[PDB]
Amino acid sequence: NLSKLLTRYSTLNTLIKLSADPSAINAARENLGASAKNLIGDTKNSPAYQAVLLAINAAVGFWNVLGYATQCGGNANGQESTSSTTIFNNEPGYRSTSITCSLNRYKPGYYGPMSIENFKKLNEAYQILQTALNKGLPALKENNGTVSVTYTYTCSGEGNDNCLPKVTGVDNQNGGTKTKTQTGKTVTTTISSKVVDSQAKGNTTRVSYTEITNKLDGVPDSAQALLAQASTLINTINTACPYFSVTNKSGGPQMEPTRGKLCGFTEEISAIQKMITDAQELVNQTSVINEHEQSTPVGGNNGKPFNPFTDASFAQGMLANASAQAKMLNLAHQVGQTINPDNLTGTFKNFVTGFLATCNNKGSPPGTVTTQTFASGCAYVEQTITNLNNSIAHFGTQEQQIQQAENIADTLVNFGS
Amino acid sequence: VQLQESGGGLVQPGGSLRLSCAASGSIFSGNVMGWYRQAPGKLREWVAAITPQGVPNYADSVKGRFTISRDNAKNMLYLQMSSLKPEDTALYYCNRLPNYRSWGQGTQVTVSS
Ligand SMILES: CC(=O)N[C@H]1[C@H](O[C@H]2[C@@H](O)[C@@H](CO)O[C@@H](O[C@H]3[C@H](O)[C@@H](O)[C@H](O)O[C@@H]3CO)[C@@H]2O)O[C@H](CO)[C@@H](O[C@@H]2O[C@@H](C)[C@@H](O)[C@@H](O)[C@@H]2O)[C@@H]1O[C@@H]1O[C@H](CO)[C@H](O)[C@H](O)[C@H]1O[C@@H]1O[C@@H](C)[C@@H](O)[C@@H](O)[C@@H]1O
Repeated sequence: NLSKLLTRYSTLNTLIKLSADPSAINAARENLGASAKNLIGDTKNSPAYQAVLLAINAAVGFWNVLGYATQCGGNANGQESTSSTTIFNNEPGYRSTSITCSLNRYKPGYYGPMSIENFKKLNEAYQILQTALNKGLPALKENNGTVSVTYTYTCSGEGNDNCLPKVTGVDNQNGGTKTKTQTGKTVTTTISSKVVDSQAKGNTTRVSYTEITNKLDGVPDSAQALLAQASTLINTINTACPYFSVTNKSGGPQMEPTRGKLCGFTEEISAIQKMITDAQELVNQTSVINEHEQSTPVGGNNGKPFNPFTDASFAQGMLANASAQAKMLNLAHQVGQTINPDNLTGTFKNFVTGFLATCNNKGSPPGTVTTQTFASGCAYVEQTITNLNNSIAHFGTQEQQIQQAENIADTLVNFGS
Repeated sequence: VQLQESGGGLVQPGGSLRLSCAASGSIFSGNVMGWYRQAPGKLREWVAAITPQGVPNYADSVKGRFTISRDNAKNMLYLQMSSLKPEDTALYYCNRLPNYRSWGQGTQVTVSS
């Protein structure tokens, strides 16, 4: 009996009354439209935006911390080399804006040097993320933005084959170029190659080298695309699992262990992967919200008053929209709770408070690599956690409106069976 | 995973009340927390919120008159209500934002001459 039931749960009485009133239903639909714009159209104030930004910053920060300590070297087929120095520019090396891969004789692979092939995948992804962070991520609903990325690397030493036409695609080591494209959007890559002799005016360094430039045009900068690069970054590090060896300054923060393999940061890498996975799921809710627009007013038909049992076929759509928005908000929250140091403990807390959520540069803009980036995050992780919380706090009214609307729709989906 | 409000009662208009919430650590720690209320014939309404670092924000209906605060050492959340009007009459509830799906029992506030 329903009177018995509503005397105990008078909010349900109110809900049923709202569900039978086109004017309250339309008010709830309007709210969903305004909460959707807050989530997928805004930047500062969107918890979904702040969480996507946090997932990417954490991946990028992870490398800024440990990249300088990571061994890499060898030749082009993942094989050991005799005297190959391959240097990747705009990377957070030890007191340097390059990382130098010059470990010879050891076979690349697990608990050994990262292969140059793996460093190339990692570096390309790092360059795209840093360029994008520097320009600013767009709001989630923006899928056709692009960025231009340029990066360089050099090969020197007898027998170094990582800069060779055969590997690079190019025709001639000195002067050649190559254009190639790939994919739902076309990205065009322009590779060009140059040789600098040891005995050539302007060559500070002792030695002959080849310089490779890659210019990528039309790289997409949407959340999905960038989350895919972050995942490529973190998964290449974890799968390749190279040897690292750290330098601890006396005084500041101490890294244990001091030597080992990068996979060995199992808590850290798991967390980042989870953040990225949750942020992918979160961004996917955007197509659900887009598919089920709520801007069309609803009401009775051919003269009659609204009938909640027959006129409510829009409810399924309203329920899916509302639930997707709630899911975005919950996943955003979850992303923050994965990395927030207030709830971490031991090794992992120390890694975040001491290293990841720290910058040693002289707020320099996002995406900047200096000679002091190394052993620190420099990806705005503290600021981004704070802003995620600020935006959740500023989403109080909208969250209650999303719940009201989910409940109204759910009441109509039940009445409609 | 638990929430427990207290401090409500019947007061006169112009009056003042301090509400408390005892939350569990898993709810409270590192989370934005806030207060809500549910007035007669209406659905639950968001009232105030506060970040882990202590920055508060308020709904227009209470801004200037209520103050939200948190004690991070005891997982307590507080709401100081001043200049009460009959329209502040409601069951008040606390939660984290976004909300844990099981609410506490609430505390009744009635303002009336
Ligand atoms: C190992 C290397 O880089 N070889 C180059 C060679 O460099 C040597 C010369 O510059 C001589 C000049 O006297 O000096 C040597 O360094 C000296 C230094 O000057 C001294 O001051 C120091 O005390 O000692 C060192 C030596 O111990 C340099 O090693 O230069 C030639 C000319 O630039 C270069 O060949 C040209 O470019 C190549 C790609 C090709 O087009 C040739 O036809 C050109 O003549 C040598 O490159 C190698 O050349 C080979 C053919 O003979 C192969 O082509 C080989 O793959 C090339 O090496 C590759 O390309 C290099 C530019 C570099 O990136 C290597 O790491 C890479 O394997």
